[PDB]
Amino acid sequence: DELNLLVIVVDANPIWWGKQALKESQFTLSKCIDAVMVLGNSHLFMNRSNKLAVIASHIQESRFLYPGKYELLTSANEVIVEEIKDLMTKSTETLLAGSLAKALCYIHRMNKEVKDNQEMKSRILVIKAAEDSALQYMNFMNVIFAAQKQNILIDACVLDSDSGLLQQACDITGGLYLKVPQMPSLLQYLLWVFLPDQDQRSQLI
Amino acid sequence: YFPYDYIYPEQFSYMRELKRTLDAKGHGVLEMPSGTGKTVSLLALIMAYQRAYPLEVTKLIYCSRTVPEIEKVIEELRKLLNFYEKQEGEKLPFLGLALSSRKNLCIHPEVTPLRFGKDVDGKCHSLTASYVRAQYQHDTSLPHCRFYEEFDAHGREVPLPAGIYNLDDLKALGRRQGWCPYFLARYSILHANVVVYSYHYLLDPKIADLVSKELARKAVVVFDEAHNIDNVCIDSMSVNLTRRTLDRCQGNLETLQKTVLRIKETDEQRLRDEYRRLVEGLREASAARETDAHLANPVLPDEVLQEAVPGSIRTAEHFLGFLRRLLEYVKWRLRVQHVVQESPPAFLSGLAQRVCIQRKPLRFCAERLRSLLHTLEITDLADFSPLTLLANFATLVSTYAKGFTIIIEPFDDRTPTIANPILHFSCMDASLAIKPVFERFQSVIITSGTLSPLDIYPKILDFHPVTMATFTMTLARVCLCPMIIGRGNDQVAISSKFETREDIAVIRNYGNLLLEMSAVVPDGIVAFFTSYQYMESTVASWYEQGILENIQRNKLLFIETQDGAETSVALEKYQEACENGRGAILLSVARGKVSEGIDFVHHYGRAVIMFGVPYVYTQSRILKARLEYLRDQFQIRENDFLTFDAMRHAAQCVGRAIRGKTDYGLMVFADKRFARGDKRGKLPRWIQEHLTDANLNLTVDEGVQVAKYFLRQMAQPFHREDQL
Amino acid sequence: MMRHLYVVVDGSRTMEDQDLKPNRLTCTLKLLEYFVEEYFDQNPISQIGIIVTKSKRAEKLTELSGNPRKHITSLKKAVDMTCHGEPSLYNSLSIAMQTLKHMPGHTSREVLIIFSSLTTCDPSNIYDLIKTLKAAKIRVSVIGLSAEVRVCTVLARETGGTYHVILDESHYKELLTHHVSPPP
Ligand code: SF4
Repeated sequence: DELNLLVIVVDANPIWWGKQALKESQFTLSKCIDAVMVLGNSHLFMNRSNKLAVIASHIQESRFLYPGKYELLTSANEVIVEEIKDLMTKSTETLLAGSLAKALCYIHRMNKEVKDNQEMKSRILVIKAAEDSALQYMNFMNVIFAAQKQNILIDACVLDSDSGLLQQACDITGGLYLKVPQMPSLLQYLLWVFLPDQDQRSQLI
Repeated sequence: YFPYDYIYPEQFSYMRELKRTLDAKGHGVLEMPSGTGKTVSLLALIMAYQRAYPLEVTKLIYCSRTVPEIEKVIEELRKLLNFYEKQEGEKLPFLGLALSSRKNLCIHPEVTPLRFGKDVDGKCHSLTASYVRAQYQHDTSLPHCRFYEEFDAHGREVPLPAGIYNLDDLKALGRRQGWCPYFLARYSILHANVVVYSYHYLLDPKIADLVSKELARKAVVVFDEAHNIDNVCIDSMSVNLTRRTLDRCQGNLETLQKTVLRIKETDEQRLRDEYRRLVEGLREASAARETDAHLANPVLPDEVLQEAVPGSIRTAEHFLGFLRRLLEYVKWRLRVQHVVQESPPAFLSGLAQRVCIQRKPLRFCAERLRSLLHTLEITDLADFSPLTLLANFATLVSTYAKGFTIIIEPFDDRTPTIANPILHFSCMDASLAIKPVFERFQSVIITSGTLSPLDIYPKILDFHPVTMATFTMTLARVCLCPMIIGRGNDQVAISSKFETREDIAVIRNYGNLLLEMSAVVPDGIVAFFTSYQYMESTVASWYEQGILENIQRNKLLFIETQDGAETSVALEKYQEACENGRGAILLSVARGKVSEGIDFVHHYGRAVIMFGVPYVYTQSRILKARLEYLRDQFQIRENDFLTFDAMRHAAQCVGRAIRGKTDYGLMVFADKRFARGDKRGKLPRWIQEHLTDANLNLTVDEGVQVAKYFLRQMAQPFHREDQL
Repeated sequence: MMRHLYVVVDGSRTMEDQDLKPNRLTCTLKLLEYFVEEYFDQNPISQIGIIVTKSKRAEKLTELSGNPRKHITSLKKAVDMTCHGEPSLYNSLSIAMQTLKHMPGHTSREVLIIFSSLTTCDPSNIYDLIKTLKAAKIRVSVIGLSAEVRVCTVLARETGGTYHVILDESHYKELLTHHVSPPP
């Protein structure tokens, strides 16, 4: 009866999808959103008592998306499509910085709100497609420290090319760092992450 | 109008109080809530009346009761001078005269460091106006009292000195350009604004010290800390006499016999010539400082008469009248000192039946004594003083004794056998010494940090237009905590109602309280006791028995002793032990002089205990004569005045604890008898605002918990107060 | 703004007296365990050390360092202290002077005195240390416990630190929390 949360971060860089619009394998935007859909759907497929939340960090904002198994996931799907369309209709480090700030405060809110035995684990994942710049060193650092001081594991995945601050996030917090070349292979390895690295990081891998 | 910051407020109160005492030309009784700097407000508003003139003649003589407080008054009005001297811009001159006579006198090294005051001033005046008035010019004989002659020079001249001076300002000026305190005191009395000196100087009819010219149009005088008015007047006009003193007087009479015999013409022909000049015209033979060195007026509103020298023709027969007086007087003394008596007119009238002449040489013995040595001008004042005492006594007994009493008490006053015989001649009219001070002046102001029952003003008897208990709120949440300690648990006898020291379980509960008191309370504690002899008993049962060492486990005792030296030693140790790491409690006696002047401020000694009840011990017969003459006033008084003076001693002792608002004040009455006695004598504002919500029968340990709460909540905060 | 704090705890028989958790050293010790943990939670760039005032002495108990487990193990061992003898501020300030004369003075040097507000029993006049440490610029802030001692006030006013006395153990936490943040 581990009241387990999972929180996810998705990039929303139109420059990065313009990079990923001239490619040969050509996974789409909706392909990665379906990937994250499947991540969340898999973790809620794990048990009822697991909850979950996803953001897509907008250039100008950050709006979160969170949800009879099939219908729960379908409501999630519809919410996800709707705000993903909102992001595609309303559009670098600011995006994801302010999003992870929103994230921690939403973990605070979800922790403060619904606790019964006050039992919990607030695990979070992060997917960043492109680079994360050091124009806000203090903010990113501060957020990683607040994440450690809230006892929260931060896992991470990079798609295109490595950034410093994400690697340092991984190092300080205690969650793994990931980067796979082939992209649907990376999607199914995120599935391997959400299963093993979320539940039973113990004897796994 | 001098606020210098925003006030308690007190100037909001005393501004209106003083405007009421100055519109209506009247006496007035003020009351100080002890955290007030009464000194600041009084001196300020008085100076405000100095620099204005709705009345053109404007004075202030201001007193106090201790030689340090004189200096304290000085410095604080130096501060007052400074502030709106700067603010008002252009400076108009000033003078405040600290007129200290006795021990603050002489710059000659031969004279100065002999310890006492009176005798050494006799050496001074014997040198100045007895050796250098008789041998008026000599090398060796007239000694170098050179700056008296400098006074001669600048008393012919007119300087203008600067402002109000310290005591040591005038000694440093002694060195430089302001030389004698006495004679520059004279020249500066010729014109001064504010003159501050001791309360005992102004009301003393042993030697009535005329301060100023009694110019009765307008004159303003303020009595500071004015609690013990009755006892000052009484002890200033009572006269005590010992048979040892009488035998020194008999030796002195034989010495004067020798001096009369060895002088055959010259000073006696001087006396004959000058006495012919006095018969031809009534003249003051010594206009200079000799009458100040004389017993000036043992009877002040009574005349310097016309029928002077009534029963004497020459010296040695009047000397024989004094010989008859002493021999018949020691005869009187032995035959009365058989058994103690109380009589005002019986002794004087029976002596009028025994001694030949009645009521005129009795009325002139003082002046004729002093003048018949002034024509001799050889006898040293130290060798002569008990005869001065005697003639002063006979003058008093002559002209006064109808409200006075005679009481003659040759026995134990806590002592061994009849080897110390002695009498006392006191007033009981407090009026007969303060009535001068009322009738002379425009207005005096009796100031008190303590005078709560204003129904015992009529011991002074007089008339009094401004009489209100001063109310001043304390937004520094609670400046006090009275906490009266009667055991519920160990079944209190903390009052000494068995006897003074007939039991000691009393004292063992006291020591329980003291040890837990020193456990909690920091910074030394000021432990008022009952009597010297009860403190002797207490300390004996403490340092003998189980108690004392655990107190000595914590802190250090400064036990007073009956000198001024031990006062000095324990006081120096108290301040130097409380400004360091250690507590070191003082334990004293309430009527011992340590109360007056010391001012235990918040830096040290911030939790004042009364132990017992400060009543004067209730069986003595002087007090019975006192209460019978006041049963001739109000008839209920037989216990009422006892409770009155117990309370004025109590609050005078306890209410030193606080200097400001921002200040820490515990006051704890280890007593039983304080229910209605402290709903009388503690200040009515203090009983209403701070006292005994439910605290009357506090067990010590409850007292300790109240103390912990109080100390902890006075040590927790501070920023915000009555910004007024 | 790097700090070099020697916490000076007291071991008089004021640690037999209650108004706190069963002995005052228990509350004070437990909230010093919190203080170490939060002082490395906030200040890794600084260094601490326990000095226990005991039997008119002071005893250095843990060196000036940045290794928390030694400090907390020292606390664990100082749990069961009998607390013999009235204290002494003089020895604590002497130890602080000795070990802290040698550190570089481009940095703030406070010293936390957790004194039980018992009688300041010293063999030598601490007023002279209050003279010296002014010029030395070693700062000193003092938390008494259940009383205001005058000498600690003069200490905390010439040195330039902060003094406080405490009723609620919640309030004790309030003041340790205040001293966490680095004073200028
Ligand atoms: S007059 Fe002035 S100097 Fe001469 S004796 Fe008195 S004090 Fe000493």
